[PDB]
Amino acid sequence: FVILDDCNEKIDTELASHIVDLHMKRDEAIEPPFSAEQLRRYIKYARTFKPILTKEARSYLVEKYKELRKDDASYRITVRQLESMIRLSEAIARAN
Amino acid sequence: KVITDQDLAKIREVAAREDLYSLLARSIAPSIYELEDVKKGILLQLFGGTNKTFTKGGRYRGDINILLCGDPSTSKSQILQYVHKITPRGVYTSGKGSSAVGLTAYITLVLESGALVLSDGGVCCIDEFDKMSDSTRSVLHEVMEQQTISIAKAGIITTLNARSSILASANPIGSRYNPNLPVTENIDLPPPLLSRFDLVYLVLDKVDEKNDRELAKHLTNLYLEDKPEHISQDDVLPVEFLTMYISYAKEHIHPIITEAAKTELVRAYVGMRKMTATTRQLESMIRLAEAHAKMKLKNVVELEDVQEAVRLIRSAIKDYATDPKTGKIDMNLV
Ligand SMILES: Nc1ncnc2c1ncn2[C@@H]1O[C@H](COP(=O)(O)OP(=O)(O)NP(=O)(O)O)[C@@H](O)[C@H]1O
Ligand SMILES: [Mg+2]
Repeated sequence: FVILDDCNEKIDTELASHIVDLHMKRDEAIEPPFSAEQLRRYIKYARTFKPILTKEARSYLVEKYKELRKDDASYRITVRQLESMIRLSEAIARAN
Repeated sequence: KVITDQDLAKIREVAAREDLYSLLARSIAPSIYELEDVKKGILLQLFGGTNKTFTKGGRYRGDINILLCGDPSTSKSQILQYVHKITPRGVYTSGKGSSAVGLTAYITLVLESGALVLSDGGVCCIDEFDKMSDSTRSVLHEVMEQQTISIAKAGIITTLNARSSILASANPIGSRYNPNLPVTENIDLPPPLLSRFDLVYLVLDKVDEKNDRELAKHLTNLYLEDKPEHISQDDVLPVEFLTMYISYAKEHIHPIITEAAKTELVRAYVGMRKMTATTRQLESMIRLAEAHAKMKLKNVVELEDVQEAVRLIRSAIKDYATDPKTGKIDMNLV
């Protein structure tokens, strides 16, 4: 992941407000979707799943990998990117 | 170690004076001639911001870091002496005198403390900052940003607290300020480290007969007596009472942001940003405004405090005299 400043008034005006709110109110600003002790229980539950790759997904993966190889034809895209993509898909299915 | 209602009466009465900000600033280092903005910035470092801790989302530093940069003979190191003696806890050190281990912590199986750890809650004065190597200076990134020291070596792995304020002194590349280079190239610190200072000062050895006669009369007056009674100004506070004021204000006063101050801070940041100002310029402005509020024994940050914080930042780095496009300074405007 590469992070860059990308200066823009419409973003700066909001980001400054967010930062000043954090210094103005301690706890109140964030309002997260879930409690931390709720989220950890969910993550513990999710890690019990061991999902399996569907037939259509196997057909689809090689097409997407061919697209990456043609984009590649910047770090050069190897077989390892397919293995990594499978790992990410396993994690996504587990999240759900 | 080396309260009464009368003390509180004196403190409250002094805090009501109109010339308070100038009185306090010119009284931290009485025998040093002018350099008022430098003295003001150092005073606000002494007071500090407010410390903040959340239930989640972390903790935010109250401490201010300052860098003094400019020509030789300008009396930078003399100012560091006063700060080193005023502060209750702190250390003075030199660039060629310091190793990475000595500055933080030492394996000896037992762990041992370095300068930034001994200086916790105080001010750490570093002189000849431009002489120490990139290897040694890289240690300061983590301690300045987080105020913690993480260690992972054979048989010991831990994290330590370092609520330490840095006051630094350096001379530019080429050893005298060169007006044919932009300011960032004269200062020559890398951007990840230069971004971590709240205030950066340029001080310049500009020739002027008006200035020179006053300076010469001031320094020669010290030799008219064996042990001088002479002092630069008629009204200054004794060191003991000044210490009492600063200590009490640090303990009892805790300012908060007002909505008006929030609006001005957002406006001012967008003004400096739209044109380079980073996100740290916002947080340092908040911290300076809080330090200004404590110094008046107020419980709230107001519009006046925000505007003083902005003004001092613009004044320190000679921005008004800076060419906005080329980054060089017109020496005629100084
Ligand atoms: N405004 C001033 N007020 C008082 N003394 C001054 C002033 N300007 C210069 N001096 C004197 O000039 C000398 C400055 O020495 P010093 O404090 O080392 O300056 P410096 O900024 O650290 N220069 P350098 O170490 O070469 O980078 C001391 O003797 C001071 O007393
Ligand atoms: Mg010196």
